Amino acid sequence: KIPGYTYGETENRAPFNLEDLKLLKEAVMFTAEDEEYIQKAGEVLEDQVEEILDTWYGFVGSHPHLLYYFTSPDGTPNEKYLAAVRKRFSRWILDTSNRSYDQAWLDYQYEIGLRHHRTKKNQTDNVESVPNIGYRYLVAFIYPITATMKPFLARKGHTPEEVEKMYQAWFKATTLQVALWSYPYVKYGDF
Amino acid sequence: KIPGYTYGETENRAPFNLEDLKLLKEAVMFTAEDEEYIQKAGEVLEDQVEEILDTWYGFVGSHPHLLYYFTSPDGTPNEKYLAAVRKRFSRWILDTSNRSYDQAWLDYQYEIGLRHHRTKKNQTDNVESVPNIGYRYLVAFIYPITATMKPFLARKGHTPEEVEKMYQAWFKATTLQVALWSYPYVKYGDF
Ligand code: HEM
Ligand code: HEM
Ligand SMILES: [Xe]
Ligand SMILES: [Xe]
Repeated sequence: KIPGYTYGETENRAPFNLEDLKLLKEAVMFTAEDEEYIQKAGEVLEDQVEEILDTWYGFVGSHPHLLYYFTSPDGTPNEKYLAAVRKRFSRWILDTSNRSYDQAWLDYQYEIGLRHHRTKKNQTDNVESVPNIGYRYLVAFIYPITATMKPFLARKGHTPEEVEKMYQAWFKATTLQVALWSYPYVKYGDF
Repeated sequence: KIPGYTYGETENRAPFNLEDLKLLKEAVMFTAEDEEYIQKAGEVLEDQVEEILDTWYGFVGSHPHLLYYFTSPDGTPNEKYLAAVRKRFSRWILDTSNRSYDQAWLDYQYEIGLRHHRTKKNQTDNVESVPNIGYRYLVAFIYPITATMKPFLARKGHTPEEVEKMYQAWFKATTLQVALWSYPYVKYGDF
Protein backbone atom coordinates (compact mmCIF):
# COMPACT_ATOMS: atom_id res chain seq x y z
CA LYS A 1 0.00 0.00 0.00
CA ILE A 2 3.08 2.27 0.25
CA PRO A 3 4.14 3.55 -3.14
CA GLY A 4 7.71 2.62 -4.01
CA TYR A 5 7.91 0.23 -1.08
CA THR A 6 9.11 -3.06 -2.50
CA TYR A 7 10.28 -5.12 0.48
CA GLY A 8 10.19 -8.77 -0.62
CA GLU A 9 9.69 -7.91 -4.31
CA THR A 10 13.11 -6.60 -5.31
CA GLU A 11 14.63 -7.32 -8.73
CA ASN A 12 18.06 -8.13 -7.41
CA ARG A 13 19.63 -10.57 -5.05
CA ALA A 14 21.86 -8.79 -2.61
CA PRO A 15 25.57 -9.33 -3.08
CA PHE A 16 25.81 -10.20 0.61
CA ASN A 17 24.31 -13.23 2.34
CA LEU A 18 23.47 -14.45 5.81
CA GLU A 19 27.03 -15.52 6.35
CA ASP A 20 28.21 -11.93 5.69
CA LEU A 21 25.43 -10.73 7.93
CA LYS A 22 26.42 -12.90 10.91
CA LEU A 23 29.99 -11.58 10.84
CA LEU A 24 28.91 -8.22 10.65
CA LYS A 25 26.31 -8.56 13.39
CA GLU A 26 29.31 -9.68 15.39
CA ALA A 27 31.32 -6.61 14.42
CA VAL A 28 28.53 -4.38 15.78
CA MET A 29 28.10 -6.60 18.87
CA PHE A 30 24.48 -7.40 17.92
CA THR A 31 23.11 -10.57 19.58
CA ALA A 32 19.77 -12.33 20.37
CA GLU A 33 19.33 -9.91 23.24
CA ASP A 34 19.28 -7.00 20.80
CA GLU A 35 16.58 -8.81 18.73
CA GLU A 36 14.35 -8.81 21.76
CA TYR A 37 15.09 -5.13 22.42
CA ILE A 38 14.83 -3.82 18.88
CA GLN A 39 11.43 -5.54 18.80
CA LYS A 40 10.52 -3.77 22.04
CA ALA A 41 11.77 -0.54 20.49
CA GLY A 42 9.14 -1.02 17.74
CA GLU A 43 6.17 -1.43 20.10
CA VAL A 44 7.29 1.80 21.82
CA LEU A 45 7.93 3.91 18.70
CA GLU A 46 5.00 2.61 16.66
CA ASP A 47 2.59 5.14 18.18
CA GLN A 48 4.88 8.06 17.84
CA VAL A 49 6.00 7.55 14.25
CA GLU A 50 4.52 10.84 13.06
CA GLU A 51 6.28 12.92 15.61
CA ILE A 52 9.56 11.16 14.96
CA LEU A 53 9.36 11.89 11.23
CA ASP A 54 8.66 15.57 11.96
CA THR A 55 11.70 15.62 14.30
CA TRP A 56 13.82 14.03 11.58
CA TYR A 57 12.60 16.09 8.64
CA GLY A 58 12.85 19.22 10.79
CA PHE A 59 16.53 18.48 11.28
CA VAL A 60 16.85 17.77 7.56
CA GLY A 61 14.98 20.88 6.36
CA SER A 62 17.04 22.93 8.79
CA HIS A 63 20.25 22.34 6.87
CA PRO A 64 20.37 23.48 3.27
CA HIS A 65 23.27 21.18 2.36
CA LEU A 66 21.08 18.34 3.71
CA LEU A 67 17.65 19.38 2.36
CA TYR A 68 19.59 19.72 -0.90
CA TYR A 69 19.21 15.99 -1.60
CA PHE A 70 15.41 16.37 -1.77
CA THR A 71 15.53 19.46 -4.06
CA SER A 72 14.33 20.07 -7.57
CA PRO A 73 17.14 21.37 -9.89
CA ASP A 74 15.99 24.94 -9.18
CA GLY A 75 16.92 24.57 -5.48
CA THR A 76 13.41 24.34 -4.00
CA PRO A 77 12.42 21.23 -2.00
CA ASN A 78 10.48 18.71 -4.07
CA GLU A 79 7.41 18.18 -1.90
CA LYS A 80 6.22 15.08 -3.71
CA TYR A 81 9.70 13.65 -3.14
CA LEU A 82 9.60 14.45 0.57
CA ALA A 83 6.12 12.98 1.18
CA ALA A 84 6.73 9.75 -0.73
CA VAL A 85 10.10 9.00 0.98
CA ARG A 86 8.57 9.91 4.35
CA LYS A 87 6.06 7.05 4.01
CA ARG A 88 8.87 4.61 3.16
CA PHE A 89 11.05 5.96 5.97
CA SER A 90 8.25 5.48 8.49
CA ARG A 91 7.90 1.87 7.35
CA TRP A 92 11.70 1.28 7.80
CA ILE A 93 11.34 2.21 11.49
CA LEU A 94 8.97 -0.74 11.79
CA ASP A 95 10.93 -3.09 9.51
CA THR A 96 14.08 -2.54 11.56
CA SER A 97 11.93 -3.38 14.60
CA ASN A 98 9.95 -6.38 13.37
CA ARG A 99 11.50 -8.14 10.39
CA SER A 100 13.64 -11.25 10.54
CA TYR A 101 17.00 -10.10 9.26
CA ASP A 102 17.03 -12.89 6.69
CA GLN A 103 17.80 -12.85 2.92
CA ALA A 104 14.66 -10.93 1.97
CA TRP A 105 15.74 -8.26 4.50
CA LEU A 106 19.29 -8.16 3.05
CA ASP A 107 17.84 -7.83 -0.43
CA TYR A 108 16.00 -4.78 0.75
CA GLN A 109 19.10 -3.29 2.44
CA TYR A 110 20.87 -3.55 -0.89
CA GLU A 111 17.93 -1.82 -2.56
CA ILE A 112 17.89 0.99 0.02
CA GLY A 113 21.63 1.42 -0.61
CA LEU A 114 20.96 1.60 -4.37
CA ARG A 115 18.31 4.33 -3.87
CA HIS A 116 20.65 6.63 -1.90
CA HIS A 117 23.38 5.97 -4.54
CA ARG A 118 23.24 7.33 -8.09
CA THR A 119 22.38 3.79 -9.28
CA LYS A 120 18.71 4.15 -8.33
CA LYS A 121 18.17 7.53 -6.68
CA ASN A 122 15.14 9.44 -8.03
CA GLN A 123 13.74 6.40 -9.95
CA THR A 124 11.41 5.07 -7.25
CA ASP A 125 9.36 8.27 -7.15
CA ASN A 126 10.12 9.33 -10.74
CA VAL A 127 11.45 12.74 -9.69
CA GLU A 128 14.18 15.07 -10.93
CA SER A 129 16.70 15.84 -8.17
CA VAL A 130 20.37 15.60 -7.31
CA PRO A 131 21.86 12.40 -8.74
CA ASN A 132 23.68 11.03 -5.67
CA ILE A 133 23.88 11.38 -1.91
CA GLY A 134 27.57 11.63 -0.94
CA TYR A 135 28.31 8.54 1.13
CA ARG A 136 29.99 10.76 3.77
CA TYR A 137 26.55 11.80 4.91
CA LEU A 138 25.12 8.24 5.07
CA VAL A 139 27.81 7.52 7.65
CA ALA A 140 27.39 10.86 9.48
CA PHE A 141 23.63 10.28 9.79
CA ILE A 142 24.16 7.32 12.10
CA TYR A 143 24.51 9.95 14.81
CA PRO A 144 21.39 12.08 14.39
CA ILE A 145 19.36 8.95 13.52
CA THR A 146 20.25 7.41 16.90
CA ALA A 147 20.02 10.73 18.76
CA THR A 148 16.61 11.66 17.37
CA MET A 149 15.36 8.25 18.54
CA LYS A 150 16.42 8.26 22.19
CA PRO A 151 13.89 10.74 23.65
CA PHE A 152 11.11 8.80 21.87
CA LEU A 153 12.19 5.56 23.54
CA ALA A 154 11.70 7.24 26.93
CA ARG A 155 8.10 8.36 26.39
CA LYS A 156 6.06 5.33 27.40
CA GLY A 157 7.96 5.74 30.66
CA HIS A 158 10.20 2.67 30.56
CA THR A 159 13.00 2.22 33.07
CA PRO A 160 16.19 4.08 32.07
CA GLU A 161 17.91 0.69 31.89
CA GLU A 162 15.38 -0.65 29.39
CA VAL A 163 15.54 2.62 27.49
CA GLU A 164 19.32 2.21 27.34
CA LYS A 165 18.91 -1.29 25.98
CA MET A 166 16.46 -0.25 23.22
CA TYR A 167 18.71 2.72 22.30
CA GLN A 168 21.80 0.49 22.04
CA ALA A 169 19.89 -2.07 19.96
CA TRP A 170 18.83 0.81 17.70
CA PHE A 171 22.35 2.31 17.48
CA LYS A 172 23.62 -1.18 16.42
CA ALA A 173 20.92 -1.81 13.82
CA THR A 174 21.34 1.61 12.24
CA THR A 175 25.13 1.11 12.14
CA LEU A 176 24.61 -2.39 10.72
CA GLN A 177 22.33 -1.14 7.95
CA VAL A 178 24.38 1.90 6.92
CA ALA A 179 27.39 -0.43 6.67
CA LEU A 180 25.45 -2.64 4.23
CA TRP A 181 24.17 0.37 2.27
CA SER A 182 27.74 1.32 1.42
CA TYR A 183 28.01 -1.57 -1.06
CA PRO A 184 27.09 0.33 -4.26
CA TYR A 185 29.37 3.20 -3.15
CA VAL A 186 32.46 1.17 -2.39
CA LYS A 187 35.01 0.25 -5.09
CA TYR A 188 34.35 -3.35 -6.15
CA GLY A 189 36.46 -5.71 -4.00
CA ASP A 190 36.91 -3.14 -1.23
CA PHE A 191 33.63 -3.89 0.61
CA LYS B 1 58.69 9.14 18.99
CA ILE B 2 55.90 6.78 17.85
CA PRO B 3 57.03 4.76 14.87
CA GLY B 4 54.83 5.25 11.82
CA TYR B 5 53.00 8.14 13.46
CA THR B 6 53.16 10.99 10.99
CA TYR B 7 50.58 13.54 12.15
CA GLY B 8 51.56 16.87 10.60
CA GLU B 9 54.14 15.31 8.23
CA THR B 10 51.97 13.57 5.66
CA GLU B 11 52.92 13.53 1.97
CA ASN B 12 49.42 14.28 0.67
CA ARG B 13 46.94 17.12 1.08
CA ALA B 14 43.54 15.66 1.97
CA PRO B 15 40.92 15.80 -0.76
CA PHE B 16 38.57 17.42 1.74
CA ASN B 17 38.91 20.84 3.34
CA LEU B 18 37.56 22.80 6.28
CA GLU B 19 34.49 23.71 4.32
CA ASP B 20 33.71 19.99 3.82
CA LEU B 21 34.46 19.49 7.47
CA LYS B 22 32.02 22.15 8.72
CA LEU B 23 29.14 20.60 6.76
CA LEU B 24 30.03 17.10 8.06
CA LYS B 25 30.28 18.45 11.58
CA GLU B 26 26.77 19.74 11.06
CA ALA B 27 25.56 16.37 9.76
CA VAL B 28 26.79 14.70 12.96
CA MET B 29 25.41 17.51 15.13
CA PHE B 30 28.91 18.37 16.42
CA THR B 31 29.21 21.92 17.88
CA ALA B 32 31.51 24.03 20.12
CA GLU B 33 29.94 22.31 23.10
CA ASP B 34 31.24 18.95 21.85
CA GLU B 35 34.75 20.50 21.52
CA GLU B 36 34.68 21.29 25.23
CA TYR B 37 33.57 17.57 26.07
CA ILE B 38 35.73 15.78 23.76
CA GLN B 39 38.60 17.69 25.40
CA LYS B 40 37.16 16.69 28.78
CA ALA B 41 36.93 13.13 27.51
CA GLY B 42 40.72 13.21 26.92
CA GLU B 43 41.66 14.30 30.45
CA VAL B 44 39.49 11.44 31.75
CA LEU B 45 40.75 8.69 29.41
CA GLU B 46 44.40 9.75 29.37
CA ASP B 47 45.20 7.73 32.51
CA GLN B 48 43.39 4.63 31.50
CA VAL B 49 44.68 4.35 27.95
CA GLU B 50 46.44 1.00 28.63
CA GLU B 51 43.30 -0.64 29.88
CA ILE B 52 41.20 0.72 27.05
CA LEU B 53 43.56 -0.76 24.46
CA ASP B 54 43.42 -4.11 26.23
CA THR B 55 39.60 -3.94 26.15
CA TRP B 56 39.65 -3.09 22.46
CA TYR B 57 42.26 -5.63 21.38
CA GLY B 58 40.54 -8.25 23.53
CA PHE B 59 37.39 -7.66 21.52
CA VAL B 60 39.42 -7.76 18.30
CA GLY B 61 41.44 -10.86 19.28
CA SER B 62 38.34 -12.81 20.24
CA HIS B 63 36.87 -12.60 16.72
CA PRO B 64 38.86 -14.46 14.08
CA HIS B 65 37.27 -12.66 11.13
CA LEU B 66 38.40 -9.44 12.90
CA LEU B 67 41.86 -10.50 14.18
CA TYR B 68 42.29 -11.66 10.57
CA TYR B 69 43.27 -8.13 9.47
CA PHE B 70 46.34 -8.25 11.74
CA THR B 71 47.42 -11.75 10.58
CA SER B 72 50.44 -13.00 8.72
CA PRO B 73 49.53 -14.94 5.50
CA ASP B 74 49.77 -18.19 7.49
CA GLY B 75 46.81 -17.13 9.68
CA THR B 76 48.70 -16.34 12.90
CA PRO B 77 48.51 -12.84 14.41
CA ASN B 78 51.47 -10.67 13.46
CA GLU B 79 52.65 -9.47 16.88
CA LYS B 80 54.93 -6.76 15.50
CA TYR B 81 51.89 -5.50 13.60
CA LEU B 82 49.65 -5.47 16.68
CA ALA B 83 52.15 -3.67 18.95
CA ALA B 84 53.07 -0.97 16.45
CA VAL B 85 49.42 -0.11 15.54
CA ARG B 86 48.51 -0.20 19.24
CA LYS B 87 50.89 2.71 19.89
CA ARG B 88 49.33 4.73 17.05
CA PHE B 89 45.81 3.83 18.17
CA SER B 90 46.56 5.02 21.69
CA ARG B 91 47.79 8.34 20.29
CA TRP B 92 44.55 8.73 18.21
CA ILE B 93 42.53 8.61 21.45
CA LEU B 94 44.42 11.72 22.52
CA ASP B 95 44.45 13.40 19.09
CA THR B 96 40.67 13.06 18.86
CA SER B 97 40.58 14.69 22.31
CA ASN B 98 43.10 17.49 21.96
CA ARG B 99 43.82 18.46 18.35
CA SER B 100 42.25 21.37 16.55
CA TYR B 101 40.28 19.76 13.77
CA ASP B 102 42.04 21.92 11.17
CA GLN B 103 43.71 21.04 7.83
CA ALA B 104 46.63 19.19 9.42
CA TRP B 105 44.03 17.07 11.25
CA LEU B 106 42.10 16.40 8.01
CA ASP B 107 45.35 15.46 6.29
CA TYR B 108 45.88 12.84 8.92
CA GLN B 109 42.27 11.56 8.63
CA TYR B 110 42.93 10.97 4.96
CA GLU B 111 46.15 9.16 5.85
CA ILE B 112 44.39 6.94 8.40
CA GLY B 113 41.77 6.13 5.77
CA LEU B 114 44.58 5.22 3.33
CA ARG B 115 46.18 2.86 5.88
CA HIS B 116 42.98 0.85 6.44
CA HIS B 117 42.46 0.74 2.63
CA ARG B 118 44.64 -1.32 0.27
CA THR B 119 46.28 1.96 -0.86
CA LYS B 120 48.61 2.06 2.20
CA LYS B 121 47.76 -0.86 4.47
CA ASN B 122 50.85 -2.77 5.66
CA GLN B 123 53.36 -0.11 4.41
CA THR B 124 53.64 1.92 7.63
CA ASP B 125 54.99 -1.05 9.60
CA ASN B 126 56.51 -2.87 6.61
CA VAL B 127 54.56 -6.07 7.32
CA GLU B 128 52.98 -8.77 5.19
CA SER B 129 49.25 -9.15 5.94
CA VAL B 130 45.84 -9.00 4.33
CA PRO B 131 45.75 -6.29 1.67
CA ASN B 132 42.55 -4.46 2.64
CA ILE B 133 40.08 -4.02 5.48
CA GLY B 134 36.54 -4.30 4.02
CA TYR B 135 34.93 -0.91 4.53
CA ARG B 136 31.84 -2.66 5.99
CA TYR B 137 33.80 -3.20 9.17
CA LEU B 138 35.08 0.40 9.41
CA VAL B 139 31.44 1.47 9.62
CA ALA B 140 30.43 -1.41 11.94
CA PHE B 141 33.25 -0.51 14.37
CA ILE B 142 31.66 2.83 15.17
CA TYR B 143 29.55 0.80 17.60
CA PRO B 144 32.14 -1.14 19.62
CA ILE B 145 34.46 1.90 19.53
CA THR B 146 31.83 4.03 21.29
CA ALA B 147 30.65 1.17 23.59
CA THR B 148 34.13 0.22 24.73
CA MET B 149 34.64 3.88 25.70
CA LYS B 150 31.59 4.58 27.82
CA PRO B 151 32.51 2.66 30.99
CA PHE B 152 35.94 4.34 30.93
CA LEU B 153 34.32 7.79 30.87
CA ALA B 154 32.51 6.91 34.11
CA ARG B 155 35.59 5.98 36.15
CA LYS B 156 36.85 9.28 37.50
CA GLY B 157 33.34 9.36 39.03
CA HIS B 158 31.84 12.14 36.88
CA THR B 159 28.09 12.72 37.06
CA PRO B 160 26.13 10.67 34.53
CA GLU B 161 25.21 13.81 32.59
CA GLU B 162 28.75 14.86 32.08
CA VAL B 163 29.47 11.23 31.26
CA GLU B 164 26.58 11.33 28.79
CA LYS B 165 28.01 14.48 27.24
CA MET B 166 31.55 13.07 26.84
CA TYR B 167 30.10 9.83 25.39
CA GLN B 168 27.98 11.73 22.84
CA ALA B 169 30.91 13.94 21.86
CA TRP B 170 32.92 10.74 21.39
CA PHE B 171 30.15 8.98 19.39
CA LYS B 172 30.04 12.05 17.07
CA ALA B 173 33.81 12.33 16.59
CA THR B 174 34.19 8.63 15.83
CA THR B 175 31.30 8.83 13.35
CA LEU B 176 32.81 11.98 11.84
CA GLN B 177 36.21 10.35 11.38
CA VAL B 178 34.99 7.04 9.97
CA ALA B 179 32.94 9.05 7.45
CA LEU B 180 36.12 10.81 6.30
CA TRP B 181 38.10 7.55 6.21
CA SER B 182 35.71 6.20 3.59
CA TYR B 183 37.19 8.49 0.93
CA PRO B 184 39.74 6.05 -0.57
CA TYR B 185 37.06 3.32 -0.51
CA VAL B 186 34.31 5.22 -2.24
CA LYS B 187 34.00 5.38 -6.08
CA TYR B 188 35.40 8.76 -7.17
CA GLY B 189 32.60 11.34 -7.31
CA ASP B 190 30.40 9.35 -4.93
CA PHE B 191 31.92 10.69 -1.69
C1 HEM C 1 21.58 6.58 8.99
C2 HEM C 1 21.53 7.13 7.76
C3 HEM C 1 20.22 7.08 6.93
C4 HEM C 1 19.10 6.38 7.14
C5 HEM C 1 18.84 5.45 8.35
C6 HEM C 1 18.17 6.62 6.03
C7 HEM C 1 16.87 6.14 5.83
C8 HEM C 1 16.13 6.15 4.65
C9 HEM C 1 15.03 5.27 4.25
C10 HEM C 1 14.42 4.14 5.13
C11 HEM C 1 14.64 5.58 3.01
C12 HEM C 1 13.45 4.93 2.22
C13 HEM C 1 13.98 3.76 1.39
C14 HEM C 1 12.89 3.11 0.56
O1 HEM C 1 12.17 2.19 1.06
O2 HEM C 1 12.81 3.46 -0.65
C15 HEM C 1 15.49 6.68 2.55
C16 HEM C 1 15.49 7.31 1.32
C17 HEM C 1 16.11 8.52 1.05
N1 HEM C 1 16.87 9.25 1.95
FE1 HEM C 1 17.86 8.32 3.59
N2 HEM C 1 18.79 7.48 5.19
C18 HEM C 1 20.03 7.81 5.70
C19 HEM C 1 20.89 8.71 5.13
C20 HEM C 1 20.44 9.75 4.33
C21 HEM C 1 21.12 11.01 4.04
C22 HEM C 1 22.50 11.43 4.58
C23 HEM C 1 20.33 11.73 3.25
C24 HEM C 1 20.58 13.16 2.78
C25 HEM C 1 19.63 14.04 3.14
C26 HEM C 1 19.15 10.96 2.95
C27 HEM C 1 18.11 11.36 2.12
C28 HEM C 1 17.27 10.48 1.45
C29 HEM C 1 16.68 10.64 0.14
C30 HEM C 1 16.83 11.81 -0.85
C31 HEM C 1 15.94 9.32 -0.14
C32 HEM C 1 15.16 8.94 -1.41
C33 HEM C 1 16.16 8.26 -2.34
C34 HEM C 1 15.44 7.87 -3.61
O3 HEM C 1 15.25 8.75 -4.48
O4 HEM C 1 14.98 6.70 -3.70
N3 HEM C 1 19.27 9.74 3.61
N4 HEM C 1 16.40 6.94 3.55
C1 HEM D 1 35.62 3.09 14.25
C2 HEM D 1 36.37 2.31 13.46
C3 HEM D 1 37.92 2.27 13.60
C4 HEM D 1 38.73 3.07 14.29
C5 HEM D 1 38.29 4.25 15.19
C6 HEM D 1 40.12 2.67 14.04
C7 HEM D 1 41.31 3.19 14.56
C8 HEM D 1 42.61 3.00 14.10
C9 HEM D 1 43.78 3.86 14.29
C10 HEM D 1 43.81 5.18 15.10
C11 HEM D 1 44.83 3.32 13.64
C12 HEM D 1 46.29 3.89 13.62
C13 HEM D 1 46.47 4.79 12.39
C14 HEM D 1 47.87 5.35 12.28
O1 HEM D 1 48.19 6.41 12.91
O2 HEM D 1 48.67 4.76 11.51
C15 HEM D 1 44.37 2.09 13.01
C16 HEM D 1 45.06 1.23 12.18
C17 HEM D 1 44.64 -0.05 11.85
N1 HEM D 1 43.43 -0.62 12.22
FE1 HEM D 1 41.72 0.55 12.69
N2 HEM D 1 40.07 1.62 13.19
C18 HEM D 1 38.76 1.33 12.89
C19 HEM D 1 38.36 0.27 12.11
C20 HEM D 1 39.12 -0.88 11.99
C21 HEM D 1 38.67 -2.22 11.64
C22 HEM D 1 37.22 -2.62 11.30
C23 HEM D 1 39.72 -3.04 11.65
C24 HEM D 1 39.72 -4.55 11.45
C25 HEM D 1 40.18 -5.26 12.50
C26 HEM D 1 40.89 -2.26 11.98
C27 HEM D 1 42.19 -2.74 12.04
C28 HEM D 1 43.32 -1.96 11.86
C29 HEM D 1 44.59 -2.35 11.26
C30 HEM D 1 44.98 -3.71 10.66
C31 HEM D 1 45.44 -1.08 11.23
C32 HEM D 1 46.85 -0.92 10.66
C33 HEM D 1 46.69 -0.53 9.20
C34 HEM D 1 48.06 -0.36 8.59
O3 HEM D 1 48.66 -1.37 8.16
O4 HEM D 1 48.56 0.80 8.57
N3 HEM D 1 40.48 -0.94 12.16
N4 HEM D 1 43.01 1.98 13.25
XE1 LIG E 1 14.76 8.88 13.13
XE1 LIG F 1 38.36 2.19 22.01
